[PDB]
Amino acid sequence: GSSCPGKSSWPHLVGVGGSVAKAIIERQNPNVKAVILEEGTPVTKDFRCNRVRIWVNKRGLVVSPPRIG
Repeated sequence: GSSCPGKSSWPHLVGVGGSVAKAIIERQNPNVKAVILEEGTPVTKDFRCNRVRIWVNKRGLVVSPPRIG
């Protein structure tokens, strides 16, 4: 698939706290939810362009994938 409606990719919210990153996904794409799980959280396999799955790396940072799937 290509880029769905709404922000298709974020800048660099990594290290900005899952909170700030989440606010960006909402203010960047009101049609996508901002999720925040630790890199490894057993979640579903299919990704939705309406859900920016942000994750946090044990390194103590927020790895927010600046690209929706």
